[PDB]
Amino acid sequence: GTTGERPFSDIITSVRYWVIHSITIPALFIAGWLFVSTGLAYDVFGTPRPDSYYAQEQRSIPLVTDRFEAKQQVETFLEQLK
Amino acid sequence: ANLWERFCNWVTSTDNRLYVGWFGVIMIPTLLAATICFVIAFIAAPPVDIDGIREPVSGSLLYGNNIITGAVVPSSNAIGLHFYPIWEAASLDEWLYNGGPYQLIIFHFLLGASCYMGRQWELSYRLGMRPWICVAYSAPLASAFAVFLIYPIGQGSFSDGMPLGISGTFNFMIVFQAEHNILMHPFHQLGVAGVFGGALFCAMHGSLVTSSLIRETTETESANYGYKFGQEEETYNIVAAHGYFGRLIFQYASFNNSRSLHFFLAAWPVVGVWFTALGISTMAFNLNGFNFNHSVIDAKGNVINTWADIINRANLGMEVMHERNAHNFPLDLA
Amino acid sequence: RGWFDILDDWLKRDRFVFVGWSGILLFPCAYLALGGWLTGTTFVTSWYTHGLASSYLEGCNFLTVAVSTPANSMGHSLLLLWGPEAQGDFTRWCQLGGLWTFIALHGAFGLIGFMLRQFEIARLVGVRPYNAIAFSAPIAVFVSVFLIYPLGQSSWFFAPSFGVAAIFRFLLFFQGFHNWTLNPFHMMGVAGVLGGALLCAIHGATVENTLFQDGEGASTFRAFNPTQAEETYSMVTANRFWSQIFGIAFSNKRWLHFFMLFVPVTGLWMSAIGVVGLALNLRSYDFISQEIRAAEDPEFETFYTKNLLLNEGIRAWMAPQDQPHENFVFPEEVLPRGNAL
Amino acid sequence: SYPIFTVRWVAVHTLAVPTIFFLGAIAAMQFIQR
Amino acid sequence: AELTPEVLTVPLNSEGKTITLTEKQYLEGKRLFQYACASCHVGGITKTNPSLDLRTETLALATPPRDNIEGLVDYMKNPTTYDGEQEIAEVHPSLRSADIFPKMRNLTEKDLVAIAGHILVEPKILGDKWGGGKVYY
Amino acid sequence: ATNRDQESSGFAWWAGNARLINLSGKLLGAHVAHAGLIVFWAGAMTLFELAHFIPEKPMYEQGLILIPHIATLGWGVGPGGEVVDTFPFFVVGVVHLISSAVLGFGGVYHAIRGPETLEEYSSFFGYDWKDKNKMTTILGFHLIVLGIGALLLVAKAMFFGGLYDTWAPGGGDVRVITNPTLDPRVIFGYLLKSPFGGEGWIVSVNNLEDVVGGHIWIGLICIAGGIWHILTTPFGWARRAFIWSGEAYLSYSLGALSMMGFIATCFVWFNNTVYPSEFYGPTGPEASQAQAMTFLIRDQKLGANVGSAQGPTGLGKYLMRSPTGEIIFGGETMRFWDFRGPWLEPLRGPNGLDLNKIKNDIQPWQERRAAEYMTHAPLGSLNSVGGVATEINSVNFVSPRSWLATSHFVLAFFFLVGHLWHAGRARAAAAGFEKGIDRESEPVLSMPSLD
Ligand code: CLA
Ligand code: CLA
Ligand code: CLA
Ligand code: CLA
Ligand SMILES: CC1=C(/C=C/C(C)=C/C=C/C(C)=C/C=C/C=C(C)/C=C/C=C(C)/C=C/C2=C(C)CCCC2(C)C)C(C)(C)CCC1
Ligand SMILES: CC1=C(/C=C/C(C)=C/C=C/C(C)=C/C=C/C=C(C)/C=C/C=C(C)/C=C/C2=C(C)CCCC2(C)C)C(C)(C)CCC1
Ligand SMILES: CCCCCCCCCCCCCCCCCC(=O)O
Ligand code: OEY
Ligand SMILES: [Cl-]
Ligand SMILES: [Cl-]
Ligand SMILES: [Fe+2]
Repeated sequence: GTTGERPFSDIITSVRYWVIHSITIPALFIAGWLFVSTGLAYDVFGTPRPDSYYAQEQRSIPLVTDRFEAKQQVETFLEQLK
Repeated sequence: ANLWERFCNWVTSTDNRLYVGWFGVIMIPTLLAATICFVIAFIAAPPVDIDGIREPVSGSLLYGNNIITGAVVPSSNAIGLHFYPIWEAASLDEWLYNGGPYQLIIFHFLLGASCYMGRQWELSYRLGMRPWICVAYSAPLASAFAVFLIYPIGQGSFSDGMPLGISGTFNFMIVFQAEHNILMHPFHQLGVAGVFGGALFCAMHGSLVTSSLIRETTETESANYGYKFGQEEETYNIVAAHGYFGRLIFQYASFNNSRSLHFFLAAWPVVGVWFTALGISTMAFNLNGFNFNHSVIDAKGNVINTWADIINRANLGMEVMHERNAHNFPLDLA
Repeated sequence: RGWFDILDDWLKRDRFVFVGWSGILLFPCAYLALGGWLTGTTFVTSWYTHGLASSYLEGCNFLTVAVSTPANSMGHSLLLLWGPEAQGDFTRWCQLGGLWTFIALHGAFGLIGFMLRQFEIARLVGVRPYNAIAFSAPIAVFVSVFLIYPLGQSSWFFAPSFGVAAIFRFLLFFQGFHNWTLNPFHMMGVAGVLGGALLCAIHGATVENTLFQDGEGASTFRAFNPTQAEETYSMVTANRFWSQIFGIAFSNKRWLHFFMLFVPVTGLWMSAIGVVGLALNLRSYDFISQEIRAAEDPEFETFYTKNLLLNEGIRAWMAPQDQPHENFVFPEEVLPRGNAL
Repeated sequence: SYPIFTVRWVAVHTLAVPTIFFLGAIAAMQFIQR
Repeated sequence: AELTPEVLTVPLNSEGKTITLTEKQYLEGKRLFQYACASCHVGGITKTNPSLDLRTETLALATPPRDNIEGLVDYMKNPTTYDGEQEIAEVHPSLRSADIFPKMRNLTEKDLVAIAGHILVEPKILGDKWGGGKVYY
Repeated sequence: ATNRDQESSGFAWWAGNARLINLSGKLLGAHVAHAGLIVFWAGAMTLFELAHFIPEKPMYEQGLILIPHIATLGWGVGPGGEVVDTFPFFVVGVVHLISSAVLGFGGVYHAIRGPETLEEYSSFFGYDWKDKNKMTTILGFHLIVLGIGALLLVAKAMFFGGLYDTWAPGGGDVRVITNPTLDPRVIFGYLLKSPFGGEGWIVSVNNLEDVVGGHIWIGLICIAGGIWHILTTPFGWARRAFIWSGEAYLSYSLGALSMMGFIATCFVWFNNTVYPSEFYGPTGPEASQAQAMTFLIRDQKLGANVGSAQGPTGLGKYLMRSPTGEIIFGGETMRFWDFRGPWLEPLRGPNGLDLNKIKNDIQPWQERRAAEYMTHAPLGSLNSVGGVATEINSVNFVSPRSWLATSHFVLAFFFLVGHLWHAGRARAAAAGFEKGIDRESEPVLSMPSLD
């Protein structure tokens, strides 16, 4: 039977549906695009940019080797990039 | 009627306990020859120079194997794809040394298995059934052709066919990964979806029919006696099963057509295993899994390893150690 | 009515997506496990834990993205966001591997919630809870592989990472270090999964090709009414087909569908048991009698010894980069290699 | 006379709107140069 | 790390003069190196003679020295054995043998220099990986 | 609603082309429009290949599968397989693409506007699947068309500029064929060769004379068979043996196509005569043999005595004997000793590879071809990274022999499945139980119990 909600086939074909979503969908797409193009996703998650994996002359990986000094360890690695 | 017609009626008789049929006329002698040779070779056959380098691998129980390590060993690389019947050898001893039983077994077997498929069609016709059970069997049969026939063809040697053994299968799988990166090949990823999904949907459908069995027994007896062989009624409430499973997910993720539901059970693992058979068959021609080795580099050009580069380090370990004495030149082109 | 009874009413309302009491556990944890995996494969690195890029943002594709395991120096830490390692710092949390425990632990409880949902919905509709029972095998697998196995090892580092190629690395690790193909519990696992897929295909095919003609069309799907009483295919003709083709056949439909439950479920349970052993490195790695003979007899060779040579290749060639915290330095000359290659 | 805001509404939007956001993010990534 | 001009600075000649390439010439030399040389030289080794790689130390001990742009350009015109004693244009691609090695025909003097720079710049980035073979993959 | 719906035609939308089984005009339209797509693709692809073609690179480095088919026929190519004039490629492409428009026009005309069934408009073009006379007649016509097409290849080789002959003295060239092989002991000998190693059934054909000769026989056989079927109707043993229905005829062809797909697969992988390695890249065996040759040469140059170099296993490091004694390259390539190629045969004497010729007669062009082929072995990844699975990114290469073999195995396999599907259905349909078992007369229920 029917649990009482409006049928999806009815909603997506409705004009009012697309009036609302001709904006929200492209707006959300643009918001995500901006999230990366501003470089903001690097800083929120601590992901290296292509230039910040190694120091200029090092080939060693900044692997964290301590449980409780780990947050301190990562920050020390980040300042040897400058 | 005359003798030929009496024979034909017997051959095609639907009253034989096991159906014979025209396919069975080929299937029985070939499956018997293959089976008898397999059993004797697995127990007693002496060591086989699989890689053609005069370094025989012992495959049989009497020569120090157990059930897990034993195998009928593929025929010698010196033979490549040449036909090596018993009568081409100078002696059975020579035939044993070079891995003759492997050719005899797999050819008789592939022939008989093909006829098994055809026999499935044949009895379905005498019985008045729809004919496509044999299509379902074509997925495992194609898989068998892939590893025993197609892959030795494209690599040019039966010595690179799959061994008839438990440990030899794993040897085949590991060498295959190193040379084709089969894990990174989507037809194998399709085959995993095919069998994982098959097992899932097996458990689902079994659990869902079992869940909606109609009470026809008391608690001191097996519910299986609630079903009588040949009964016209169904023994479970498919509406109840839909009602349960539709609420478990949502109403339209659930089947209510038994025929649709059952065809889906047939189609999912068959298609997936078709693809994995096609995966072995096309990697026989060295169209391998995706290669993302050093795909990620940084601003300077340093390689930034991904999980694919780790997989490559395991592949390289399998590459350099497999058939350790067999290669004289830096590339392993087949 | 009490407030409890009224909340019970609304949780159990018949709606497009049933909620229930179990939903309070299921939907938050399943969504957050899902979301954390998406978030991490899109944006999060494994640079400081593994020396690996692991996200779309770093230029990985769908097969090579992963939420990777924490660094080995974390041991078995819960890696709480507010715990001593990250100290509430979300960015450092991602960098230290916290999304892995985030996904693993929320997913554990999500799986608990889903099973309770199966119990809850079965209880309300009125059917026996065999579906919930069958779902014990996925849970046994998840718990043994993602939780028990690393808890027996040195750290979460060696649990599986959540990614397509990461799981492939896991497979190959188990071959080279554990000789897992040789394990009888995995072999039973393989028999149950391959056997399940077989039963799925053969039963589906058998039903489709013993249908009764209940309509006039060539598409036979419309000739089935879900309220009909009669069986839609011939159990008698199927039984005779298979008796004459294969020698035996099912004759009891109830045993047939219980067997379909039993086979894949029992298979996964058996593999779970084997991985618990591997938590302790309690492997079926060797056959002693073969090793005693091989060591004394340089002409004795089987597929067993050949595969151990392959295992030694995997370990030595993959360890330095796969366990970077160990600082393995293997000069070229110690690497095991056959001729030429 | 159907409602517009249902539990179902929350369900599709808990999934759909993050999905679209993530797609635009992944789209932009294809133009990152090293 | 990034591709800086210090990285992009390589010996012009044996006499010690250097030259600084642009990012464009580096990428150009890599594309062309793939086009005309990688089939045998992928990653700095030599598939058809693994005893000779493209490591700078190796190029240095060649006769004449090959660890500089002019030395490499000269090799791609008139290649010789490691000791300079024989000319190998008949079995090694070069401008001298662009009739038998057709991929060399369209190449120009700027192209050979870009390829030479790529070869000389690449072990500065990759280290042991360049010319080390599968051990360092 | 002329069929076009499930209720009237009996077939659901996903099996909709089965609504066409007894609409010969609408069916004719489908076949001609589909032929339009085949000719279209042949046209567009060649022009695509021509747009992307760089004549200084080998064809097999450029992802070409159609231009190699034109070059093999003698057009646009000179000694050594060097490309001299790209204009015939352009002609072949343009002419196919133009034709697809007229094919496509006639297909869309017949499928949409034309008469749905041909039988009332014309007794010659209309047909009934069960008319065993009309069916062998149409078969006969298409046989003649096929024999003619086979003779077109003969016309090209003997009268219209010849064919590319990889075996031609001096490194390969276009060559008029003047003495095709007519001796039927040779032509039909090929059909009786074993398909196993060192024999190769028809895949072993290694000279253009046998190729042109066999196409004379086939062209004449097809023309004569077409006449035979135009004039005759099937005999009684044939009438009792076959199912005479549209679907049955479909299934016979599906099986036939499947068989041919598997043979083509093996042809493109092993044969280097009608798939010249100059255009298609080396075969798998060829590249592996070329590796052993490369390192024989390098080491012999350094002073090694290659004939007496005992390898690690006790077998010769460079040279050893096949099981029938021929001298062959050693190492794993021992499996490939059946390989034959223009660059290697000069080193062959009566006992196999000749050690004197190896020590003295190896020319720089052989060292070049052997190095080129070893480095273009048909190994490579799905994203076209060339080499073994463990190679790093750099070389963007997959051999067209790999592309052509793998694609046609897949197609050949799925057409075998299609054969089984339609053959079993055609049988069940002809007997009247393709829609299921009749409840009121279930055949099994009228049989004795097995036990
Ligand atoms: C597209 C090609 C084609 C097709 C589909 C047919 C189809 C048919 N032909 Mg025609 N035919 C053709 C081409 C074709 N023919 C050509 C080119 C010739 C000239 C040689 C003939 C000459 C010919 C004659 C003389 C006769 C037919 C007959 C028939 C009918 C019986 C078919 C039969 O029994 O199959 C074959 C199935 C069998 C069981 C027969 C045994 C064949 C064995 C099993 C195969 C092995 C032998 C093989 C021929 C050679 C070995 C090759 C091997 C190495 C691979 C059928 C309608 C018969 C008929 O009714 O005529 C009106 C008949 O008498 N055909
Ligand atoms: C279904 C609900 C649910 C469940 C089971 C979990 C479970 C978990 N989450 Mg998740 N979480 C949820 C929803 C949920 N979460 C939601 C909705 C969000 C988004 C805001 C998050 C965001 C989130 C983050 C960001 C993190 C977790 C983390 C955790 C873990 C640690 C939890 C902890 O220490 O709690 C401690 C708190 C309690 C156990 C609650 C105690 C309640 C009271 C005080 C007890 C005393 C009662 C009193 C004495 C008697 C009352 C009687 C009554 C009659 C009144 C655990 C796996 C962490 C994790 O995964 O680490 C890796 C982590 O970092 N969660
Ligand atoms: C090779 C592909 C191919 C071809 C040639 C056909 C051909 C045909 N189909 Mg099949 N079909 C196909 C694929 C194909 N189909 C697939 C993939 C499906 C599954 C979705 C179906 C499902 C299907 C069903 C369910 C039915 C058919 C039917 C038909 C027939 C009539 C169609 C009709 O009335 O359309 C009318 C449509 C239109 C008038 C719209 C425009 C159609 C034209 C042809 C488009 C041409 C575009 C092109 C650019 C023109 C270039 C012009 C240029 C040359 C000048 C026709 C002979 C019908 C049938 O059997 O009739 C009884 C029918 O019921 N087909
Ligand atoms: C094999 C394909 C094929 C077949 C069997 C038919 C059959 C038919 N068509 Mg169709 N048609 C086709 C292709 C085909 N057509 C194509 C490609 C087009 C577009 C150009 C048309 C356009 C078309 C129209 C517009 C009409 C028909 C009509 C007809 C009917 C009578 C035609 C007639 O007798 O002409 C007489 C035959 C001749 C004069 C013989 C000469 C034909 C050419 C010049 C011979 C070329 C052969 C060539 C050498 C072979 C190689 C070709 C290629 C492989 C290179 C008949 C049912 C008519 C009909 O029934 O509608 C009411 C109609 O009005 N057809
Ligand atoms: C029926 C049908 C169908 C089908 C259809 C079809 C199949 C069709 C086809 C069609 C076709 C098949 C068409 C064709 C077309 C073509 C054309 C249109 C061409 C053109 C050409 C040109 C124009 C060219 C040009 C040029 C030149 C000349 C030179 C160079 C450059 C160029 C290229 C530009 C469908 C399924 C859909 C649907 C249903 C029905
Ligand atoms: C061109 C060429 C050539 C030639 C070729 C030829 C000459 C061919 C021929 C061909 C042929 C000559 C073929 C044949 C075929 C056959 C077949 C394929 C058969 C089939 C059959 C069938 C199928 C049958 C079946 C059946 C039975 C058995 C029983 C009953 C039922 C039935 C009928 C079904 C050569 C190589 C030199 C070279 C290159 C080129
Ligand atoms: C000394 C360190 C201080 C760190 C303070 C900042 C940390 C705040 C984290 C808040 C996370 C809230 C989600 C946790 C609730 C989920 C557990 C549950 O609901 O059962
Ligand atoms: O892996 Mn590696 O590649 Ca196919 O051959 Mn060359 O070596 Mn050997 O014989 Mn068995 O196997
Ligand atoms: Cl091995
Ligand atoms: Cl070798
Ligand atoms: Fe069932």
